[PDB]
Amino acid sequence: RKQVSDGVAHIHASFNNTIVTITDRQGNALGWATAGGSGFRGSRKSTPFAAQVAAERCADAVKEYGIKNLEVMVKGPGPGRESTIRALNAAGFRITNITDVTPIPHNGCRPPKKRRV
Amino acid sequence: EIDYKDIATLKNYITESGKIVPSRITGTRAKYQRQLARAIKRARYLSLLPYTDRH
Amino acid sequence: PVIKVRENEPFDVALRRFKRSCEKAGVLAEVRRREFYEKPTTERKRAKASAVKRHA
Amino acid sequence: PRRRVIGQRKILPDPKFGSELLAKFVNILMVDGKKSTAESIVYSALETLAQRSGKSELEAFEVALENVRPTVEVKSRRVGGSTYQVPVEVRPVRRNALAMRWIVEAARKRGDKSMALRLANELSDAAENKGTAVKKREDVHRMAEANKAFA
RNA sequence: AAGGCGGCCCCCUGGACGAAGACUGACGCUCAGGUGCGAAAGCGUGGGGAGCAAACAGGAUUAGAUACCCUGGUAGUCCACGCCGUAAACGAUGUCGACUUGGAGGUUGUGCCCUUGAGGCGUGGCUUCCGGAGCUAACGCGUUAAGUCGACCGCCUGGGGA
Ligand SMILES: [Mg+2]
Ligand SMILES: [Mg+2]
Ligand SMILES: [Mg+2]
Ligand SMILES: [Mg+2]
Ligand SMILES: [Mg+2]
Ligand SMILES: [Mg+2]
Ligand SMILES: [Mg+2]
Ligand SMILES: [Mg+2]
Repeated sequence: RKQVSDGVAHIHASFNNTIVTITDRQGNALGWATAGGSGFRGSRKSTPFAAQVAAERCADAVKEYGIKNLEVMVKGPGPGRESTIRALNAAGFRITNITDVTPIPHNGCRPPKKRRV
Repeated sequence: EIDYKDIATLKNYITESGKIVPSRITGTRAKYQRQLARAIKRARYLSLLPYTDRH
Repeated sequence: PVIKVRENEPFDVALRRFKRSCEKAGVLAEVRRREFYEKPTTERKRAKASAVKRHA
Repeated sequence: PRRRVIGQRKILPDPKFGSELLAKFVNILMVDGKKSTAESIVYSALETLAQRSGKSELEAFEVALENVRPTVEVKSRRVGGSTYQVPVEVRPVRRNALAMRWIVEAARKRGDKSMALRLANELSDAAENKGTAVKKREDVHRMAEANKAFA
């Protein structure tokens, strides 16, 4: 519908899932896709392949705005950190910048207890 | 000799992300790494140096 | 880690440069460490154990 | 294969065209140690394939073989309790052995009147890349491109 | 001093160490009783409450599962003023003093020497690893002793009961 051309690839990579949100330069969401919503659950949801298809489903959902160049922003650990960026370049996008935006506290909140598994 | 005002020398002992570089990498003396860290923190507060590579 | 993709530089090299910038900054290591709570006694025990291992 | 590093047994060439690759093919089709009846099925299939595809008996085999020949395959590996499929590039020798094995297996799973007819119609399907044997290379491909991250 | 103490800035304040002389002139060491301090949890009154989390609730696992795992979550964890007086409060090693081969570091003073954008030679305080004699049941300890001696104190006398 509208025209943007220069976007931002916001990827939330957690241990359990990968949420891929394509936004403009100002921070307004254009389209999104997740590994869990792409037909993957539990064991398969937390895989770099499920994150690859999440980058692919997200690319199809935003190409009506017509994005040519996009800068990537990687948040968190787990799979789909690099497999999402790889699937975005192969989809037909020019990667401007790759930035790690993982939140790191300067020693703030007490984290939950260690899991005794 | 070390000062928070000398952001010229100070910028050599801080990383790309703004983090203070450990003495094991820079090869500085123990007494002066402490003097450095204080100056970097003094300069950070006075917005002469950043805290993070986001702003 | 802020990585800016250079002119006539392939995507494969830019990503490998980013992965090394994250490795240098200790992005994944600081997240692993902060995931769960660690008692002052435990972090003091780890620091002593690592100092003993740094003697070969 | 733990300590001992072995090579590969060099088999005698094809008695008809002197091809070592066809000798691997006759042996793959061969059952119950019946070589006489195994080459009889391979030659009758090649005679009916070349006639119904425009001669070149060796070349008509190669056209059907080029389509079933896989480039990459997955290798099962258990690192930390979890079974990861690592995509690995297959060697030129095994590339042909898998290609020949799937042709024989797909022809065996067919419903035609004879094995010579089953083999010929499987090689005809492979030459135009539209059969059970080419789909086995296709399924192997989709499995490799999926686990491309763990390469 | 032990408990313990970690962003940055100031104010109030305790101890340690070094260099050079001057001053007092045994004023010292140890300490039953006594006094003070003393992690966390807990208690009282009033605040505060983001995260975490006893109890408790729900979802799972399991033969059962009053657990481990998950979703929640109250006290509590935070502040003021009181209380409590205990810990594997550990170096499981009381304090003070004198004496007894060495090696490699770390940290903090200070005397000296050089044309120094560093090093060379000493001399104190603290600290880590290794090790000699000696010691030890062995493990180990080894000038920061568990070696060689002296002063004073605390304490032990088979296990369970306690
Ligand atoms: Mg006098
Ligand atoms: Mg209270
Ligand atoms: Mg819980
Ligand atoms: Mg209460
Ligand atoms: Mg006691
Ligand atoms: Mg000895
Ligand atoms: Mg020793
Ligand atoms: Mg008794």
